[PDB]
This record gives sequence, structure tokens and C-alpha cells, in this order.
Amino acid sequence: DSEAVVAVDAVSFTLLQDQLQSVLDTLSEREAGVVRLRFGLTDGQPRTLDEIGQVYGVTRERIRQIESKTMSKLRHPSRSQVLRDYL
Amino acid sequence: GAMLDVNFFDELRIGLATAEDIRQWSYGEVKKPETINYRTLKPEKDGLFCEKIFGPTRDWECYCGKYKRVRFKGIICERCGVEVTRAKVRRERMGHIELAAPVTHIWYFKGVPSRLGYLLDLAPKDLEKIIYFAAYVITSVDEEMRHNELSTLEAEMAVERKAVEDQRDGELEARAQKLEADLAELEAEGAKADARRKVRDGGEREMRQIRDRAQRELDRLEDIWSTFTKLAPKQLIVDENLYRELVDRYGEYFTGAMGAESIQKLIENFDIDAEAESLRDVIRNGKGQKKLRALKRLKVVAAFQQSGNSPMGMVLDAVPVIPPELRPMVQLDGGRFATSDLNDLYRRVINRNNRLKRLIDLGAPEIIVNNEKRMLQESVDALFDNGRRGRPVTGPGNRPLKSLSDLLKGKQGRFRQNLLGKRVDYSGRSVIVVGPQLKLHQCGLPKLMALELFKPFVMKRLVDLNHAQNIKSAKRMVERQRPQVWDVLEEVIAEHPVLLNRAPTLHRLGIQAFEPMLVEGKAIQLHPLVCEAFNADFDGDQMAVHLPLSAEAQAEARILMLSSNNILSPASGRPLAMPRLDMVTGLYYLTTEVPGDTGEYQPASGDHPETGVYSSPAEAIMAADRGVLSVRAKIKVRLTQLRPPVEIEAELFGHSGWQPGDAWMAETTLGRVMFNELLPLGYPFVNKQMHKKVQAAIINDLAERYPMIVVAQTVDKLKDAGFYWATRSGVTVSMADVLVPPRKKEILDHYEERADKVEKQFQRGALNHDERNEALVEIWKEATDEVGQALREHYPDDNPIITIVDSGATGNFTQTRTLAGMKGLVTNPKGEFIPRPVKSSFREGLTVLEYFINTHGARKGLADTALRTADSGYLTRRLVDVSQDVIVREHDCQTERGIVVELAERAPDGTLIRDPYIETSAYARTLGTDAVDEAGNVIVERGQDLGDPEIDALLAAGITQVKVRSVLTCATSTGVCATCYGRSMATGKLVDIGEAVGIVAAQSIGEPGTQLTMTGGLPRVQELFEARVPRGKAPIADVTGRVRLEDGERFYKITIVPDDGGEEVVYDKISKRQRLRVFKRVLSDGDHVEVGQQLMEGSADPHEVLRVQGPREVQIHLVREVQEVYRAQGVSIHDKHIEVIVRQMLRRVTIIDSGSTEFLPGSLIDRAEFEAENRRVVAEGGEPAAGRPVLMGITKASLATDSWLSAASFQETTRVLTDAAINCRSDKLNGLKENVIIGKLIPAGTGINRYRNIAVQPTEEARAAA
Amino acid sequence: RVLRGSRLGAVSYETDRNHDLAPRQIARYRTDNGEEFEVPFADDAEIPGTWLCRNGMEGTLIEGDLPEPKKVKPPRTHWDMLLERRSIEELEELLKERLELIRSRRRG
DNA sequence: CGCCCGCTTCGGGGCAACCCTGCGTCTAATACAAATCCGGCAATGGAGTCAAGACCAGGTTCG
DNA sequence: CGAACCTGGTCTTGACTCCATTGCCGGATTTGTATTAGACTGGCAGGGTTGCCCCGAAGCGGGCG
Ligand SMILES: [Mg+2]
Ligand SMILES: [Zn+2]
Ligand SMILES: [Zn+2]
Repeated sequence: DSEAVVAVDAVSFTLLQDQLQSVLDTLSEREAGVVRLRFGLTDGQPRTLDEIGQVYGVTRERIRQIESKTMSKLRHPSRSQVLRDYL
Repeated sequence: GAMLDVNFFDELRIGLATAEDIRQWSYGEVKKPETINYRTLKPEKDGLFCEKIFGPTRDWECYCGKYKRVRFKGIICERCGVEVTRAKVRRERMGHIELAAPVTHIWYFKGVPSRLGYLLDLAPKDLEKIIYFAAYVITSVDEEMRHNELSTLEAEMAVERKAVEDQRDGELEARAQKLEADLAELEAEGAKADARRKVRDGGEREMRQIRDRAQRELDRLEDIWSTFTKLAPKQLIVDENLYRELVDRYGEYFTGAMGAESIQKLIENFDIDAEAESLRDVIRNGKGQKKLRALKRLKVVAAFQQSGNSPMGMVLDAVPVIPPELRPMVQLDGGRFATSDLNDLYRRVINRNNRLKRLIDLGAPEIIVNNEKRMLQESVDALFDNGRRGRPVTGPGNRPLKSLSDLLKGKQGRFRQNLLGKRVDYSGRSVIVVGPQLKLHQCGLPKLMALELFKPFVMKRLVDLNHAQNIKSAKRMVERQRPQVWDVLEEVIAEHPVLLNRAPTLHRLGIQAFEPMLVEGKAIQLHPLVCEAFNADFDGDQMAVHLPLSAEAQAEARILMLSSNNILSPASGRPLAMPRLDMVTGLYYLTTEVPGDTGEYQPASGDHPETGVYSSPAEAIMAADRGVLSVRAKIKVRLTQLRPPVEIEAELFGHSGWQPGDAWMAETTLGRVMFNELLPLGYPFVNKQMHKKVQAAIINDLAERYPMIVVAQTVDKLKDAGFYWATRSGVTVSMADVLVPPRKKEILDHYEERADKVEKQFQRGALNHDERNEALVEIWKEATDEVGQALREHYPDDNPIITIVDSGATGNFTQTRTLAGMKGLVTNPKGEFIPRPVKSSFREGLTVLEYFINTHGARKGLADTALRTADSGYLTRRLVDVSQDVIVREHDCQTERGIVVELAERAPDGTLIRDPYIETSAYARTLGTDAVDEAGNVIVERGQDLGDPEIDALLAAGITQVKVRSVLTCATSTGVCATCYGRSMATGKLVDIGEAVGIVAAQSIGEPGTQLTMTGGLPRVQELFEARVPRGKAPIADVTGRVRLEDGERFYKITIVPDDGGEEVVYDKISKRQRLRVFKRVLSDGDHVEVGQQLMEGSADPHEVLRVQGPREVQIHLVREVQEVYRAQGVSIHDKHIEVIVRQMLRRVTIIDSGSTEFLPGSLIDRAEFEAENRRVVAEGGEPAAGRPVLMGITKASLATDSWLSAASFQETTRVLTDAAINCRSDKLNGLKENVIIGKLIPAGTGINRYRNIAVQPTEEARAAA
Repeated sequence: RVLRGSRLGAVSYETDRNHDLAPRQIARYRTDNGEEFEVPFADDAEIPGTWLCRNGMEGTLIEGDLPEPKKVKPPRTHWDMLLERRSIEELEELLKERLELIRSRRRG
């Protein structure tokens, strides 16, 4: 049955979710909030910069600047080797 | 009810499903014969795979693709209609098919007995004509309207009949006028009188044709009138033209239909209580076949009345559909699709139903609609059970389709597979090799396999130590085999037991746990002392390795199933970890004694002293390391570390000569001192020659008087010493060591001359063929034994071929006779003896014809081996299937009854000689009464284990008969009690309160059946447990008195004269091939015989000894007859393993008087249930039932159980399941068979409630310690 | 050597959340024989008038909104097959001839 | 003294449950209508993107 | 100690722009139904094996004469 559960990828997914939660907790509150609401990490709905700037009360461009800053922050070897080993 | 099923269960109630429940389980009506799209490979709408009906194929996605998130859950799309959920709901959602016309179930119509035919009291060959549209039936009648209008109706009948009469009178008058004109035109002209008579006879034949045509019309009208008078319901009207003539006249006075709707209407207008009370009255006031048929129908009538069922569900109006994941259409690599063979049956049902609907909406003549309904009925029948009615519906290549019922019955059903067992994860196998350095609780392991078994453990451990960042890099590190994984593997392997297993698993010691340790190479190293338990040699056998996972499984494998905890048999109590083939030879050479070897002690004291003494075994070991002392020479050591025997201890020290300091001299060899140093300190000195039976006695005494760990360490020490001295023993084989007897040839010539005289006497004609065959067989048997005797007395004692035999290591003497000496007689293919015989031996080399003669017996032995192991497996299955529900429940049932044991009857001189069969019959049993000697003191009180020394004390006091407790007389209702079972043979202590003694007994009986080399073989056991009638059925008497022995012509007529005034019982057909029973001398005429004395020789059927000598004596006969078989091979089975099985035979009683409480004659119900209601029904209805003990075999008693789920797995899974479905039989899940099936915890061992709910908490004194 | 199979269905791996879902309404549908069924539709979604029920027959909505009742035609009759091949004068000819035949068979 | 008549006993038949002595190619299109795919512009409108550019706040340098 | 500056996130606004979302329309393909006028009018798996249960002749003994 090639469409079955491999039973190592499932626990790998759970461990990856836990490491992702810890890595996003190593950032600030607002940064983790805007990344989670950008990528739908908590409910499964990818909101846009309009909705993030609505829930935080700022422009869409400020949200985009914060998102680019956080994406540059996550693109570090020290911050991201443990996530690099998951792919 | 329960649809979530969270592991709490009490009952599994089956029942007959109705149309409302069928259309209430379903999630939608499937209405198209389509499965999948041929181009896009998606399920069609309203088809057999439809995502609206059964659910979504992809996880959390609708069909049109609008919703794809988990946030939309539990809702249904507006367009496509698929409820968004998981893709595992296609495993469980069912659908239904709406039939256009009703259809009977095939199960309640085409069985024996037919339940529809019994419920309606109609013959099955008429029911088949009704439901297959071959004959009409009368679904209703109106007796009152015919009753008050029959005068006018017969008046109109008379009017029509008289109109036919007047018409035929006019026809006869017209023919009379025409014949008068023929006569007047014939006799007026010149005509031939012969032709005139022919003309007159033609007119007469015309009017006779008129009159018998009219007679036939009147017979038709009176026949339809006779049938209209005898119009009763449930009447068949064959050939349909009488029916069509009977409809248009008086259609308003009766109705008649045809088929399943007619059967449904017949069941609809049916009262059950009326025929119920009618059958009650008939069985009250009947005799003969009528009462028997009314009983067999009252069975199913009261079955439908007593439960809350209804007979409406035997006709069917909606057919359910099994979910499509159980009948998947999976594609392979390359688009070769794979259907599941039920989709064709479902497609045929859907097609014929849709065609019938179209035909009914169109409007067609009756032939087409009846043919279509017949085809619909046969399609549903082929769906439920193919091949039941006539020829099966087949597929491509004349292969019959696996129908819906074929998933259950047969060898390939769900039940037989689910009892056959599943396949497991965390397992492995390899070839096995000997492990002669391991300790007894160890086993080797190929490290490349142990790295595969323990992969999650080693992954967690090398994540915990920082060698990888997650489990993904850890898994790749395991797969590349980086060199740190070996140390991590050793760390996780240490103290974690594994299971080992060799198929076939014959008995309880076929699975034994071990502690692993890493071993190079690729073969499993096995300890060389468990080969006797595993029945494994190293010729290429393979063993499976499993792996316990949880803490409960690890504790069970570490405590219950350890190798060093299981030394003794579960069957007889003898040890299985005893030394064998090599180490027995080693200890025999090490402990034997040679007269006059080097350094032997002589006391000859002339000029010089004795020079045989040694101050210590260390000094003796030095003097043997130097080439002076041989190991087997007799010396006199001064021992200070071994306990002396009882005589020397009582002589030298009296009370307790505690040898850790004491000194004493002993005349032995050095070898027996080196042997006795292996034994423990408290064990006394032995000073014997270690034959195998001597080692058996030593290890039995060690197992009886010591803990288990001392026995395990002593067995390991004995293995090491036995191997190390087996190498130095010098047991080789050369052809200069296979010595021939010197005077063989003169012996052969003398018996050849005797055979020549016998052959010449046959050649004279003084005797037939068979007599000279018997004479030659006797002569050559004598010659074989003479040559064997001369060879036995020719050999020395230090010959290896006689040392290996006489030390009990392996082999017997007959193989040495066939090696050197003479082979002897050789059998035929049939079993006769070839009278030639072989006069050579395998040292001398045979010739061509002698080899060709030997091959017959060799091949017969091989085929016998194959057949015998198959039959032993089947018998083990039957015994386990019977006695699986006999488990120990209480500690003491506190009865007073008990069996009696013979236990060493005396001599004519008066001396109590010990009976040979004590250790199987009387040992390990608990005394039910006390033991008094000559009205003196009570030697052994009630409630003692009856080991060795109290049996020796009873024999010393001089008592023989003792009343002991056993499981035949136990008084608990659910299983046996612990005191009645006595000592468990595997431990030596009392049995526990959770043991499954039934399976232990069944395996102990069925295991040594392969060694039963033969009516005296394994069929003799099988015909005893089945309680069949034997072949050589010698009769038994019924009363005392002298016999009227009469030997008639070619068969005997044995009559018995009774002792008192009674009838003379005559036994009719006793053939002369049977023999007179010899007892006390041969049988004579007028022999005053006993009550149940066996008349001829042979074996009495146990049914007759039950009816004559009651229930106690048949248990004595059934055990002793089976135990006579196993003693022929020297196989020791304790009698409590057989007494468990015989207990299961006599549990039920027959009913001859029903009394007044819900009973029927011929029924066999439980003794514990028949008496318990009779305790209560004697008040308020005091008509007690009349019971009598019956003896039924194992195959019969296994079927009549209280759980339908266990009895479904046995035999006729169709028949077991249908009558359980009628009676609405609920299951209780109490046997350990059903709990295996549903995956619940079994009610034995660590599964009963005394052990499963132990609360564990640290002691409050030690709680404050940290 | 080994042969593999695959049902045509994707298998995901997520968390079965019970708390935060998309909210949804419930509507009742009514069949012909008094059967009622409740179907959970999504919020931002049109509620269709008719809906094929679990029972298998088509069931309308329990609140009266009057959709298009039939909007169909009968397919074809044997009378249509007769009428598309012959004229009513020929039909009346056969009818009058059959009426005279039943007349001469009944009372004539 | 003989004679009927159901009761029991065995035979034969009948039937229910499993394997292989089991395990074929077929007129041939037309006519038409409805449904559906799909290919390609043709309105977008919201969402992302660049860039300027202002907003002070507290180190940082200089007076 | 006071002023100028550098650079920190912080936030607005104007402009660009880009790609999904319907939407229409024309055509291509794909699937479903109706129609063909010499006359033609009742077939094939299949048996064989093994074992067990249910009814019919038949002695036959007891009631009957
Ligand atoms: Mg072997
Ligand atoms: Zn959908
Ligand atoms: Zn008991």
C-alpha cells in the first residue's frame, strides 16, 4: 500500500513543528505574530498584509518591511542549521 | 449500542436485520452500475464508488475542489455534495440498494432444515417452485363468502354443465341425423356392405368423439369445481391454466400470487402463537414420526416466538452495500487495474433491478416480468452465496467468483485466518548454530540483524547523546553504519530480553525468552541445552526472533518465559535441561572406574607402604598433571569440602558433620571428586558411575530440594565439564573398531539347514504356503537373536560403539547389530515379512537384491512419518479447541469426594511390591481423606502434596489404597480449584489462581504423538477421545452369573445366565476371529463372571460401560486405556493432563422426561444447569426433569458451546451463524478464544481481575527516606 | 519482483482540531413520505432549493420558496409513433371499420 | 389356533459440502443534439512592491 | 554640561504593477439517443468424490379375532 503512513515522517513532522515553535519563540512577540499570521501557522489560513496591518494597526508596507526583516533574521546559520537538517 | 468502541465491552449480540435497519445504516441509495471514469479515473456520481455516498477519496477535500482546508470540517459542499472529512470514512460508510420487487434470503431457504419451510410448514421442493415463479400459491382465501354463496355458485355451475349437456345432446342428434342420411343413401344404391359398415362405424366414432369430448369438458368443470371447493391457503396450483381459469371465475373470493411477494404476504398474515400452541398440543398428544417432526418444527417456532424478533426479515426489500475500501479498485504500476470480484455481483444486481424498473414502468406481458424477477432473485442469491443453488456464477476461465459469504467460511475465510494468526512487526529469523560458551539465560545475535530490530531505541539514544541533531540525521547515521552506533547498540541491548521461536511450536516450551548479547557473523547462537526443548538440531534449522516492547511484555518475558526458569517438563516433571549426547559420554568417561590403572591404590605393605593415598584433591590434581595418576584409578583422598554420604556422616559425626571444616577419608577415583565438585555444597557425596538415569535422578533431586538458580548453575557447570572431558575420552569410529562375531558363519549355516528342511517339507506338499512362511519367519527370528547374542558377548567394554550405547548417550543395540552382524527380516510394502532374509551387515556391504528389499521398509517409514505428523497436528487442534476454558479459579473448592489410587499392591508372600505406574498416577496429588495404618496413628494428614518421602512413609507403614483428590470430583462451576489440580508439574509448587491448565493438558497430550509409531497407534487414541465404536468390539456383561458359552457355526452366540432370577442376555454375532478373554485362565462354559466383565478379547465401547457401570468406572477405563498407549513408547504423561479432557466429556445430561420447565426430550444440556433450575422448579410447578449421564466425544462437545463467536470458527460457519441469528443469541466474551479475536485482554494468567488491578505505592516508612 | 499498488487518494497528515472551525448553518429538507433530513451547509454559500436526500428520493426544502416545478416534457409515446406515421383520416377509417366490425359481431 | 398393524431396524436414496478427468471474433454505420472542454482576449481589483520621505530617541562626537 | 549628528526601529504616502477572477464567445471534442423494411422464430460445464442425514420395506411382536 504505497499510499500509507510511513510512521517516521509523522513523528518527524511533529518534531519539526516543535522545533519551529521554539525557533519562532526565539524571536519577539510581534515578529512571531506577523510570521504566523502571514503563513497561517496557527489556523491554516494565509492572511495578507492588509489583514496583518489591520490586526496590528499599521500600513501594509510596514508589515512588509517587518516581514522582510524577519526573513533576513531567520536566514542565519546559527538560527537555521537545525531547520536546514529537516530537508 | 456503541459506534465509537472505546475498548469497554460486555456483549456481542447478533440478530436478524430488517429492512428498516438496513435503510437506516445507509448513507444513500446507490442507483447506477458504474464504478470509475475510464478517462479521468475519478468515481462516478451515484455509482458503486460515489464520493457523495461513501465519502471523499482525498483527505479533507470535496469533489469539486471548493473546500480544501481542515477549517471547513463536518460541512457538506453545496455543489458536489461531499461531506469534507478524513479519507478513512470510506472504510466505514455503507449504502443500500432499493429493490423493485422483494427477494427471499438464500440462507433461510436453502439450508437443512429449511427455516422458511419449517416456519410455514411447506415442503422445500414446493417452496422452490413458489419463489422461482414456477407455480402459484394461495396467499389468502375467503371461506365465509364461498360458504354463504356456494349454493348459487353451484347452481350456476349446474347451469353451465347442463348447457354443455344440451349442446352435446344436440351434437349427438346431429351425428345421428347424418348417420341416418348416410344409411339411407347407402342402402338405396348399389354399394358394398363392408364400406357401408365402415361408414356407419365412422359415424359412430364421430358421435363417440362427441361424447368423450363432452365427458372431458364435464370432467374439467367438475375438476375446477372440486378445486374451488378444496381451495385452502398454502395450496400450489401447477401449470397455471387451471389458475387462469380459476381467477376470472370468482376473482373476488380469493387471492393468489407467485414468488417472494407471495411469501411476504403469507408471513404477513401469519400468527405465530396459534401454530405455537397447536404444536404444543401435538407434542402433548402425539406418538411416532408426527411428534418428532412437530418437535423439530417447534424448535424454530419457539425460536421466533421467544426472542423479540419477527419473521418479516427472511424476505428482503433493501440490500446493503459493503464499503468500497473493503472492495477496492486499486491500480498497479502501469494502469493494470485490480478489482475485487464483488463489483461484478453488485453490477449484475443493479443492472437487473434497473431493467425490471424500466419494464414495470413500460408495461409488458407476464412472461418478461416473471423472467426478469427470477433473474433478479438469482442475482441476489449469487451475491449472498455463489454456488449454493445449482451452478456457480463464474468469471474468466471458468473460475467461480468469490461471493460475499466466501469471505467467512472455508480455509480462506476471515474466521479461519483470524484464528490462524497475523504477521508481526519487530521480528526476524536466521539459521542457528551451537553456542557452547554462553550461559543458560543468554543467546547470540547477529549484530547486523540486532541493529535492525532495535532501530528506534538506538535512534532515540543517539539523539540523546549528541551525535545527530534530530531523528532524520540519526536514521541516516544508522543506515550508513557509522562506528558509534555499535557502542550505542550495546548500551541499548543490555538487559532487554527477546523471544526465540522455532516452528512448529509443539508445546509450551517452544517459545522461550533469552537475554541477547552481540555476536559476529550472521547466525543465531543457541545454548546447547535447550535443543531438547526446541527439538532442534543444527542441520539447517531456522528460528524466529520476536521482540517484546512494553513494560508489561518485558516483565512477562523476564519473569514468566525465561530459559533458566523452565527446566522441568510441563507434562511429567522430568527435566528438559538435562545433559545429552556428548556431555553424557564425557561424564561417563570422567566418572567410570578402571581396575588396575596407573597409580591405583594398593594396600600391599611389605617393605614399602601403600602409596595410594593423597592428602588433598589439589595434591591429587598435581600428581595427575604429572604423568603418574590416571583420572579413573582408585585412590584414597582426604576430603575437606564435600559432604560425605549418610552412613559415613552418621558414623563419624552423628548429628551434623558440617564438612566446611571437617576431614574424612574416601576411597574413590579422582574423577568422581572432580565431578562432585560441580555439585553444590549441601548436596552429599555420590560415588557412583554417571549413567544417564543417574544424572536424571541427580537433577531431579536437585530440582526438588533446592531453588531454581542453583539448578541452572549446576546444569551449566555440568555442561562445561561434560564437553571438556568428552574431547579427551577418545571415542572415534574406525572400521577396525566395528568387529564381526567370529562364529557367525556356522550359526548361519545351521539355521540355513533348518530352513532347507522346512522348504523341502513344503516341497513335499505336507503344508501350505502360509505355514511355511510362518516357519521360515520363526527360524530367521531365532537366527537373528542368536547372532545378536554372540555379538553382544563378543565385544569389550571400552569399544566406542558400545560405550556410546551403554552410557545412554544415544542409540540402542539393534543398530549395532545391523552395523556388525546381521540385518535380519525385512518387511514388505504391505507389512508381511519377506522370508529370505538379509544375511549381511553394513560393514560387510549388502548386495543388489538385499538393498532393493531394504528400500521398501525405508520408504514406508518416511511416508508414515509425514502422515503421522499431520495427524498429530490435527489432534492437538481438536484437543485445544475442546478444553480451552478449564482454568484455575479458586484456591480450595472444599469438597469431600475423590478418586482412589492403587499405589503398590502386595505379593502372595505379603510384601508390598511397588507398583510401576505411581509417578504418573499418584504423585503430585493432594489427599482428600486421611491415611490410617492398622487402626493406629494417622501418618499423613489431609491436604499434603504426596511427594517422595510421604509416599515412602506410606509404603513403609504398609498401606496401599489411598483416596486422593482430582479434577473429576472438583465442585467449582467455572473451571477447577487449585487444591483439586494439585502440584503444577512445571514448578513443583502448588498451581496458581490464574493458570490455563486446559491448554497445558492439551499440548502435553498432543505433543508426543509424532513418536507414536503404531488399531494400536494414533487412531487408537483418536477413536478413544472421539468415543467412537471400536473395530474389535468385545462385548461386556450386564449382570453376574455363570455363562451360557456357545460356539456356533462360523460365529458365536454368547448368552449369559444371570446370577439371580433374570433374563438371559443373548449376544448375536460374535465371529470366530475374536478370541476368548483370559482372566484369573481361559474362558469356559459356566464361568461365573462379574457385572461389567469384558466378554471376548478386544476393546469395549465406552458408551456401554457408562450405561452399565455408571459415571465413575468409565473415567477409570478411559484414562487407563489411553495411558496404555503412551506406555508402549515409554512416554510419561501425568494422569491429571488426561483427567482434564475426560472431565469435559461428561458435563452434559440427556433429557427423557421434560417435566414442566421448558424442556424437550433428546436434548443435551449442562448438568450444572439442569439441576440448578430443578432446585427451584420443584416448588411452583414441581415436575422435575429426568436426567442421565451421557458420554460424547471431543468433536461433538466442542460444537455445543455457549458462545456463537467461538463456534463460528470451527465448522459450517454458514450453519453456525444462521441459527444463532434466528435465536438472537448474545455472547458474553468469557472464553479465551473470543478475547483473542477482538483484541481484548484474555481472562487467564495476568488478565484476570485479581492481578490486573494491583495498586502499587511505596512504603510510607521508605517514602520519607527521600 | 515486488509489485506496488495505489488507491487514487491523497493522504495528508494534520491535527484534528475541534475548537476553531469555519462556522456553518443547518437546513431541513423534506421528502415526499414525510422524511426530514438536516444538512450542514457552509456560511458563505448559497442554500439550494431541492437536494437529493439520504433516503434516495429527491427532497425539497422545508420552507416554501417555490422553485421551478417541472420544466420538462414527456419523452415519447406509442401514440406519438402512430401519429407521426399516419393521418387522422386513416385513423378514423380504421376506427369506423372496427366499429362496424364490433357492431356486426355484437348485434348484427 | 391364525391374523392386522404400528414400532423399531436396517437400506437405499437423497442431498449437502469440496476439487479439475475443467479452464472462441462476429453487420456498420449515419444523423443530430446536448453537454462540456478549452483557447483566447477582456473587464478588472486587490495585493504586493519600490521609493521617497518624514518620525523622533538615545548613543556618539564636538563646543 | 549644551548642541550637532548617526542611526535605531517606526510609520505614511504616492506611484507602479501584477496576477487572480470572472466572463463571453467561438470552436472542438465528446457523449447520448433514434434509425436502418426480403426472410430469418425454443442452448447449453459438468462431473466426480466423500461424507452424513432422512424416509421406506420389513421383521415382528403385541393387540386382535
Ligand atoms: Mg533439522
Ligand atoms: Zn466538491
Ligand atoms: Zn476443586
